[PDB]
Amino acid sequence: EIVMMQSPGTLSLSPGERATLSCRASQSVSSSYLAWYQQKPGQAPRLLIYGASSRATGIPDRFSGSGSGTDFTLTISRLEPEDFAVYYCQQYGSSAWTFGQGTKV
Amino acid sequence: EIVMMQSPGTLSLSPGERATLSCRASQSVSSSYLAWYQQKPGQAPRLLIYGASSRATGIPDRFSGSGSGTDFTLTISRLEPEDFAVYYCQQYGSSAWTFGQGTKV
Amino acid sequence: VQLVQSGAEVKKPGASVKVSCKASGYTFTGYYMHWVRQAPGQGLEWMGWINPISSGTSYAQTFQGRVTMTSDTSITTAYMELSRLRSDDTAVYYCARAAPFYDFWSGYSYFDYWGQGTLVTV
Amino acid sequence: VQLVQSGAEVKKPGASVKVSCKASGYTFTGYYMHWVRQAPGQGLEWMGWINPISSGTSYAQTFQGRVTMTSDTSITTAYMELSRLRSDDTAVYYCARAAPFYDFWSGYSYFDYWGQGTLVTV
Amino acid sequence: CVNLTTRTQLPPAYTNSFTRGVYYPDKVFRSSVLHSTQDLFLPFFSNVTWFHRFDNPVLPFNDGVYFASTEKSNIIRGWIFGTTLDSKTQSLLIVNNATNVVIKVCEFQFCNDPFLGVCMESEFRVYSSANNCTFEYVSQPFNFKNLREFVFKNIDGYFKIYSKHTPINLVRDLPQGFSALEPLVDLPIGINITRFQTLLAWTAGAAAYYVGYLQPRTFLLKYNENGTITDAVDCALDPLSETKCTLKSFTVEKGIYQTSNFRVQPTESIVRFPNITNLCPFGEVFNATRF
Amino acid sequence: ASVYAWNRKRISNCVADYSVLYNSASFSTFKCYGVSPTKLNDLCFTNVYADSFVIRGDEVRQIAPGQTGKIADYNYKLPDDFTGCVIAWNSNNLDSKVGGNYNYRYRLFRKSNLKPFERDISTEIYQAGSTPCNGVEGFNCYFPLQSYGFQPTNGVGYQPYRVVVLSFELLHAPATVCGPKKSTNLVKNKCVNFNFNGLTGTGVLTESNKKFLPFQQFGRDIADTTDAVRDPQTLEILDITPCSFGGV
Amino acid sequence: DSFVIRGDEVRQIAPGQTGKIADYNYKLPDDFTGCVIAWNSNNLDSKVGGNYNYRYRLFRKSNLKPFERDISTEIYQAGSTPCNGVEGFNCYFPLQSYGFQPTNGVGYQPYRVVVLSFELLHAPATVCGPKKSTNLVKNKCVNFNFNG
Ligand SMILES: *[C@@H]1O[C@H](CO[C@@H]2O[C@@H](C)[C@@H](O)[C@@H](O)[C@@H]2O)[C@@H](O[C@@H]2O[C@H](CO)[C@@H](O[C@@H]3O[C@H](CO)[C@@H](O)[C@H](O)[C@@H]3O)[C@H](O)[C@H]2NC(C)=O)[C@H](O)[C@H]1NC(C)=O
Ligand SMILES: *[C@@H]1O[C@H](CO)[C@@H](O[C@@H]2O[C@H](CO)[C@@H](O)[C@H](O)[C@H]2NC(C)=O)[C@H](O)[C@H]1NC(C)=O
Ligand SMILES: *[C@@H]1O[C@H](CO)[C@@H](O[C@@H]2O[C@H](CO)[C@@H](O)[C@H](O)[C@H]2NC(C)=O)[C@H](O)[C@H]1NC(C)=O
Ligand SMILES: *[C@@H]1O[C@H](CO)[C@@H](O)[C@H](O)[C@H]1NC(C)=O
Ligand SMILES: *[C@@H]1O[C@H](CO)[C@@H](O)[C@H](O)[C@H]1NC(C)=O
Ligand SMILES: *[C@@H]1O[C@H](CO)[C@@H](O)[C@H](O)[C@H]1NC(C)=O
Ligand SMILES: *[C@@H]1O[C@H](CO)[C@@H](O)[C@H](O)[C@H]1NC(C)=O
Ligand SMILES: *[C@@H]1O[C@H](CO)[C@@H](O)[C@H](O)[C@H]1NC(C)=O
Repeated sequence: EIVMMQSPGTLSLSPGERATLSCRASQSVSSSYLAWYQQKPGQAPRLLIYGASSRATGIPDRFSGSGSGTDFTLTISRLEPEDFAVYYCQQYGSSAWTFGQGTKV
Repeated sequence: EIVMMQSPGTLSLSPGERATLSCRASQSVSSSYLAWYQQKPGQAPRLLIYGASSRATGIPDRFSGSGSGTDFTLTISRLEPEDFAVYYCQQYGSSAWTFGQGTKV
Repeated sequence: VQLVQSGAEVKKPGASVKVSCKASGYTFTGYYMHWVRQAPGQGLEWMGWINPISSGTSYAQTFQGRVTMTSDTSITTAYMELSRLRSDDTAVYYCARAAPFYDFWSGYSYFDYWGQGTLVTV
Repeated sequence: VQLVQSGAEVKKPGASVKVSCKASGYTFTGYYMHWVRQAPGQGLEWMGWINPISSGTSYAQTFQGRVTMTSDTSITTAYMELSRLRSDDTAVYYCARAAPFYDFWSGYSYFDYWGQGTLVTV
Repeated sequence: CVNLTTRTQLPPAYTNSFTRGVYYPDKVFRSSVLHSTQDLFLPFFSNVTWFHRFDNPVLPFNDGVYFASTEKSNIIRGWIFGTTLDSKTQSLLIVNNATNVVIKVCEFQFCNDPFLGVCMESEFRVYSSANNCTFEYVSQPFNFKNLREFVFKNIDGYFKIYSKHTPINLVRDLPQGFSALEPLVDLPIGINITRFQTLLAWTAGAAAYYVGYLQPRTFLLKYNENGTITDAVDCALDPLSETKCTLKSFTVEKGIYQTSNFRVQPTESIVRFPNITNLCPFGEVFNATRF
Repeated sequence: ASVYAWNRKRISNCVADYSVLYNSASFSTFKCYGVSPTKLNDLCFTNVYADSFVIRGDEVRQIAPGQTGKIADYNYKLPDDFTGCVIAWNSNNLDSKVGGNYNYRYRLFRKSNLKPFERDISTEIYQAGSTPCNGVEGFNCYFPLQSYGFQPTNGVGYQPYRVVVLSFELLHAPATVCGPKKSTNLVKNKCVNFNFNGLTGTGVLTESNKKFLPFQQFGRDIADTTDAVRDPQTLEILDITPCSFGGV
Repeated sequence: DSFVIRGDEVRQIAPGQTGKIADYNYKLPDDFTGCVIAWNSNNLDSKVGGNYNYRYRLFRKSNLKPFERDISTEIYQAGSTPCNGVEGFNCYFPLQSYGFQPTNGVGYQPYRVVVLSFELLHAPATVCGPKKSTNLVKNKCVNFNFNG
């Protein structure tokens, strides 16, 4: 199957700065099937980005996504204390949904 | 006028069991004009069954009714502590609404 | 849908009592308002009804000539006026909603919403 | 849209566990229910889905033959039954809402609502 | 159910329909007139399948069927109409028993060899399970001696039964001549009918039956003074019949008449489009992030 | 019934009082096609098909001739020459449940459109692409039926509406369903306006010498116009002649 | 012509329509010339408990001919039994109120409707649009407009 690899494994930064996380895939991925999720510690994951670049309903404009092929990125324009959570990339292909390993912020 | 007679006058049973109450009429009654009401102690009566067999909105599926002619019944599939109340049968005919004497559960 | 009635009243024999029933959550004029009496330890007795749209009434023969039922659409409230009280009239009085007689399904044969009872002691 | 799951369960190896997910705020049969497993310190793993309209299912190859997914439209609730438990299955189990495969836009590729996780210890 | 196996296996026989199969197409009285009607009729001089023994498999039912029986001792019992005949679909059962005719449109689980037995009637082995009844009707009953003709149509929610009873005197054939079948009953039953089977009433009796098929045809019907149909012209049988229909008469004078139009019909469908494979960017319009 | 598996109650051999249904207040939609609603009690039909189902409020407009969508093209298609009335009413107080009533279903997918009055109750997986599905739900392989999640808090367009359609069949056959009209005495040898089992006209009724067959209800002349009728109460054959006329 | 109706009934204010407002309250002729202007008036006509001043006729023995007002309150006889003025079984009160509430859905909010019927018969015209007149020119080919 496809291997989903995120980078960096751990991110370290200060509130107020910009962050960029990347998601790589073994095989080419249609932009329509890529999504990003935020999981705060002790809480269930919640959807942030779907369709590679579209924001989910209720999500602040600080979150944006981009990418194509095998290379996708998630960018946070400015971080608040609530943003220091684990971010996951997810993809659909074949008849299965594959998640990445997760990145800690 | 029509005499409305319920039976038994008092019912005694345990939680978790099934109950059947009956309502008899002096004269034949159309199924469309028969209804059942539940009155809990200290509370106003509330509608349970109308049109002989139709459940009122918001009523659990544990309550069911049946009957025709002069013989109607109300069945509770399983009783909960809230179900130990007074049940009434009501009928419309002529230009009047007649209630039964009530059965205690 | 809600039907909020006035508080309990205590009256002497021969007096008259008025019980208000305020309706909310539905078109008040679209339904008939009925009154039901429940003497302590006894069953329910139908007293009559009022059609708010035309202020038309009908009363049970037991109470015919003794009770007047009225309504005020402006404040969405129905009223009961029971005259010539006797000791046998101590009871809890409920207001109830029934569909009109025009209803294709027999919605007038049963009461789908009830207010909290008003205790009247005589 | 709310998804409310049952409380935590503790099971012995070889047993089976059932985790409910009650849905509200949307048409239950109009969406697929997916299950996602998260072992402590690990990422998310997809287990399968249930289509409430037809009780159709699909399972990940990792769990094929071990897990059964069911639903009850009457109470708007999905169920997970995981059999043949081993110590490696201790994890937080999430239920997730996704669009059906007939959505013109790829709404089936992502999960838009998640319930609170149920902790299962083996 | 009982499976009868002591039966000789011979191929189906065939015969000539002659001028049989004409029925009153409507419920309106007309007399001393020639009426042109477009309806489902048995074509003149058509090839009719002929069955005898205990010969009764399931046959196709297309636009409608023509059924005829030659009997001397009341062997015929009825018909089954349906799509699958095994309780999965709705079916129509028509049975003429010893005391009356019963029509039921219940869901029946039929036998794979249904029949009745008989002299007094005893065995009834037509079906097992029977529930989800939707329609019932009961009515008056119905060399060889008795010829019975029936027309069965399934149009616009009605199953139309037409029938005629006549004497016969042949040993091994269908009579030549003309008669019209009066309507017997119009059943308001919306059934998908594609197959049917004949019920017959161990030993074999003396009986034969014929099955033909209806086609869309125009017929010129001759009504006499009493409004009885006494003749007919099948307007596509031959060039003379077409001429008779065109002139609205059963008598044609000497001359030349223009009666129809010849046209060669196409046998193939030739479809040519540009050999392009790229798909139109409709998706890009519908799934754009900003409208 | 669900719209995909709608119920049909054939109505025959009875008196149909349509004033009760039309003058009722309980109905929101009452649209008639092919007949007017206020002339229904003066008509006779051979057969009435009472069709009944539950649909979504926005789909109430689809129960009409010449409509397109999901209920028309896939659940309850009406013919363009439909004669009948589409009576419909809001049933939120009967069909809604808090968590959603998922008993009412509709067909969402199908290979082709439903011909008029064609019921389809299958659950065969719909193939959206070029790849065979082989009975397995997945990509481009859908489940054809879907439920309406009827909730009391839904908007009006999403509340359940119960629909009863009444198809009036008019073919040249005996009429069995007639309105609540009173019959009058038969008058012969005079110019009258007559109505014989829905057949109306003006003429002079005389005793006929025509030999009608037991199944024939009326007759026609060489001109293919009505010239004789069988009385619906006594099986007498009457001749109809036009009332006297001529040039002046 | 001016009145208040329910939003779902706005479609009935047209030629060739059926229902309760068309067949019993405001019937328009099929050869109607005019404009049916309507607007949502929830901010003017709604009250919390319901504004019960706006009424409509629900019952009537026959349909209203075009532009026929009917302001009676005679009890409607639904059955075969005479009512004799008494409300009861098969005897209804013909008028009903709209319970206009600010929390109602759009189809149940009040709409104020103004209909404008333009009469065209061979008679002097008295209502004209805001057109400017020009000087009269004689003995030349011109395009003219004389009072419509
Ligand atoms: C926005 O939509 C376009 C086009 O949408 C396509 O056509 C519509 C009518 C619907 O049928 C859509 O479901 C359909 O996707 C999307 O572009 C197309 O996406 C598909 C899905 O991945 C691509 O198909 C794949 O192509 C690769 C080859 O690169 C194959 O290996 C795969 O097996 C599969 O066939 C298709 O090529 C692609 N076309 C183009 C021109 O890009 C687009 O992805 C979508 N975007 C978003 C954000 O929704
Ligand atoms: C009569 O013959 C038919 C076959 O022509 C029998 O039908 C089969 O019955 C067996 C049960 O023993 C099934 O396993 C087969 O699937 C059936 N085949 C078909 C095509 O239906 C039938 O059972 C026989 N009847 C009796 C009474 O023996
Ligand atoms: C012929 O068919 C009719 C119709 O089914 C049979 O009549 C029924 O017979 C059963 C059997 O006793 C009775 O229970 C029903 O009440 C009868 N119905 C009617 C309407 O008569 C009849 O018995 C059949 N005759 C034979 C000889 O089988
Ligand atoms: C009827 O068709 C069969 C099949 O081709 C043929 O063998 C038979 O001769 C035909 N009968 C007549 C009378 O043409
Ligand atoms: C009758 O038909 C229904 C299909 O709507 C089916 O559910 C039922 O099982 C049938 N009855 C019997 C006795 O099989
Ligand atoms: C009747 O059933 C057959 C299946 O054997 C089907 O192909 C056909 O379309 C059906 N016809 C109608 C009118 O439903
Ligand atoms: C018409 O019927 C009469 C008997 O009613 C009969 O004498 C006469 O021959 C018939 N006419 C024809 C053409 O058959
Ligand atoms: C009513 O009609 C039937 C039709 O068959 C007829 O037999 C019967 O005599 C009629 N009765 C009266 C009173 O007209």
